[PDB]
Amino acid sequence: DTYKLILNGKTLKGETTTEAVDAATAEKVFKQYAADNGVDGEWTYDDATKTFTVTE
Repeated sequence: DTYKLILNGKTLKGETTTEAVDAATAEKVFKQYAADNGVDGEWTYDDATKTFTVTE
């Protein structure tokens, strides 16, 4: 299924999607995506919308 990441960093902001079999797999692309762009913050997830949010 399609999972989405709401990114709210200091220098980078936006939204990205990915295809994953479950939430766990989607978190571990999205929580590499954060690392990739030097984004370190607090995380939330919404199973109903399959949406991750990372905020710096």
